[PDB]
Amino acid sequence: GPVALHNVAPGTASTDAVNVGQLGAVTTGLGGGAAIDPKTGAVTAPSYTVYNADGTTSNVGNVGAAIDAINSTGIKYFHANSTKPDSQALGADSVAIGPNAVANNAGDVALGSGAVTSQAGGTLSETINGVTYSFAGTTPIGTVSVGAPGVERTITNVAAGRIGQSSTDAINGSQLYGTNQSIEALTDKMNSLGNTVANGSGASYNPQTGAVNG
Amino acid sequence: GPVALHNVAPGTASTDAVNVGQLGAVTTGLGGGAAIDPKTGAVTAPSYTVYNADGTTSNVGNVGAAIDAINSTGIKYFHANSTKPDSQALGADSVAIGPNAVANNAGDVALGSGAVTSQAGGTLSETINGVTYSFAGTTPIGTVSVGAPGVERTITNVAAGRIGQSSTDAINGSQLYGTNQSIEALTDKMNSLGNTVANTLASYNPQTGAV
Amino acid sequence: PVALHNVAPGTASTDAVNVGQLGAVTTGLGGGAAIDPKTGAVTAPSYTVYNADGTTSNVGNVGAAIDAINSTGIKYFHANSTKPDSQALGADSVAIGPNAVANNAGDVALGSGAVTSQAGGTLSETINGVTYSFAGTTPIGTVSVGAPGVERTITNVAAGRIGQSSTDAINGSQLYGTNQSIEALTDKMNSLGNTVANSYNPQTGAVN
Ligand SMILES: [Mg+2]
Ligand SMILES: [Mg+2]
Ligand SMILES: [Mg+2]
Ligand SMILES: [Mg+2]
Ligand SMILES: [Mg+2]
Ligand SMILES: [Mg+2]
Ligand SMILES: [Mg+2]
Repeated sequence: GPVALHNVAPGTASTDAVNVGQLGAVTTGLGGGAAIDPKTGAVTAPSYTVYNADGTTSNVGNVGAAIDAINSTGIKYFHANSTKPDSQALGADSVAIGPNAVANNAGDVALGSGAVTSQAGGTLSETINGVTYSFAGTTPIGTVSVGAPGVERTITNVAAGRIGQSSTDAINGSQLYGTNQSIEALTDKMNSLGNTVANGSGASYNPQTGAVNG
Repeated sequence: GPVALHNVAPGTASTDAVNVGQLGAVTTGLGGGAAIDPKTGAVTAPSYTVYNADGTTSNVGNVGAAIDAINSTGIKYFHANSTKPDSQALGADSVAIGPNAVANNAGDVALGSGAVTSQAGGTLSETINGVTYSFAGTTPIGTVSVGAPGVERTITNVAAGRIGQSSTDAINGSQLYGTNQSIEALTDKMNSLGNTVANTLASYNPQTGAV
Repeated sequence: PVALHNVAPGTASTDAVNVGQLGAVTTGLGGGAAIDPKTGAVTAPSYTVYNADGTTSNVGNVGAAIDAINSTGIKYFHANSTKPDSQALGADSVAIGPNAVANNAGDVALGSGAVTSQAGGTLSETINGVTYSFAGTTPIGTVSVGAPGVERTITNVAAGRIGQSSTDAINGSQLYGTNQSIEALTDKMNSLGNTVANSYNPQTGAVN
């Protein structure tokens, strides 16, 4: 049967033999517990822990498998559950996250499956009853898209934002609701004004049009 | 004591000796500067650069350590600073980011520590003074959650969005502020109406609108 | 020039190594790394990494793969940049994209140059002397999508629930309907003013 060769110095020339001290240094480079057994000379495979998308982990026995898992199931704290095509971060300094996500322009962020960006443009103001109200944050560096036309996403668990001239905070539904209520509250007062003014001689007020008939 | 064995051809059978040439090719496979010293035979470890979450990097000397860093401190441009449990992307094609984040449904996104999604639902319109105003983006494919009930997040540094019937842009507080101002300005105008109307007749009540 | 046969696996550090032992190391590399059973030639590993432009590349060593991961990214998570790293400085914070900084516990910074500051709550608004209370008034952190002077729009946002307890984001079509309702009411008030005047000043509301 085969016999071990003893008393072999480290090889230097390319046609020199290699000893266990040399191979062991390379197995140490793999890490993950890879090692040479001192009794049998058997080589233990490395064991690398990778993180699945369902709250579990797996161990794999070679580097390629670990890289392939990183490029499919993700890394700890950053998971996409998909087999669909890769995201594309095409714009300079853009970020694209999730299957089929596409960040097209500089500084853009695409967040979510099938989220796609278009070039951001600023909105300076709104005009209501001929009065123009100016906005904060009117020269966007780019956009964060959370979807695409017909496949938009809601954004949920958003804390109420500041309301004021300089606010660049997002606004939630409880905030628009208060505003809506105030409009109807004002309307009730207007209908009062209309009716009390009507009171006369057959005179009337029509809330449908606001017109007093007298 | 030990002597080097020379003039060894590449091994082919499992019980053949290997030479330095063969070991060096495997060593090249590690990369990161791993090598065999052509004079002493000493093996240089690989050195891999990994990215911490604090603006610094570290170097590690084996592949396992690099994978563990990737799965703890993260990768360049994608960092979570945590030791709490992993995120979970449970929905098909979902994305979950940060400790304890959970994306529960198809196409959902969970963004942030403890961010949890619930199934998305559409909102078609609002009714004000008996008139119905229809919305854009009424059929959501999923939701982006940035928190959970009682542990919500503000969203900050949001540029003003388009305001129009087809707009699916988010709005910021300066935009709602303008609208709120228009309501009070309209109210000043109405108060003037009530008062000037009273004068032609008498008193006007701003509390109820009555003349 | 000549091969040594019938070598058993080495155990002590000064023992010779055989192909079976070296083969286990190539096997640990994966990616097709191998020793040719005919010639003894070593095949490099081949690892697929994912670029930021919808392409992939193959690299021939583990260092090159780690460097790709730390530059062009991983499948489904790409930043296209050569700028400095993001920094997640707060406990349990997340920072994504070049120069992004999450400064506080539980913060998220999302995008190139996105920076957070400590979140604060907003409780209510007061309109015509009436105070309206809000939902989600005690935030545990913020998601910043930019910084002062370099804000980001947020786009393709589905319409949010409108109601007292709603913590959904609102889109522009929703504020638009509300603005329309204001001008509709104003039309009615202008009719009120004109008909009562039968001058009516629509700019001030005054009837003379
Ligand atoms: Mg896990
Ligand atoms: Mg490196
Ligand atoms: Mg960092
Ligand atoms: Mg760094
Ligand atoms: Mg907010
Ligand atoms: Mg659009
Ligand atoms: Mg990759």
